[PDB]
Amino acid sequence: HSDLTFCEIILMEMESHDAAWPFLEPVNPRLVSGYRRIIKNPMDFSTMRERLLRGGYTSSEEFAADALLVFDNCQTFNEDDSEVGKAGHIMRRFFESRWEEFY
Ligand SMILES: Cc1cc2c(cc1S(=O)(=O)NCc1ccc(F)cc1)n(C)c(=O)n2C
Repeated sequence: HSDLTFCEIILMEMESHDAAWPFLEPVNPRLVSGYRRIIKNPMDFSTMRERLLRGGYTSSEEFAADALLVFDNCQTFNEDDSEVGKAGHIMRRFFESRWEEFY
């Protein structure tokens, strides 16, 4: 039980982070040219939240795979010095940081 509890804590702290604005909702491919073609498996914090409330995470590690997917997609699509990229680096470092001081 404590596994998914810590997932709730981490996901809530990510949802409310100052750098979280790019990842709160699915990327709108109609508005981001090329995103559909470049990113095979989109992921975002609201999709993770919907899946977590609905109970659809078996382990803490599937959760961590979805978070890492958020940041891998970010680095794949955005230059490291773009605004979304800078936000994504702050969020990724925050996630690995929080994740490790649990497990
Ligand atoms: C919020 C956001 C998150 C992103 C993103 C772009 C944006 S956004 O700020 O540009 N929103 C789309 C948009 C809005 C108005 C426009 F006129 C044009 C585009 N990318 C390229 C990503 O990988 N993530 C996660």
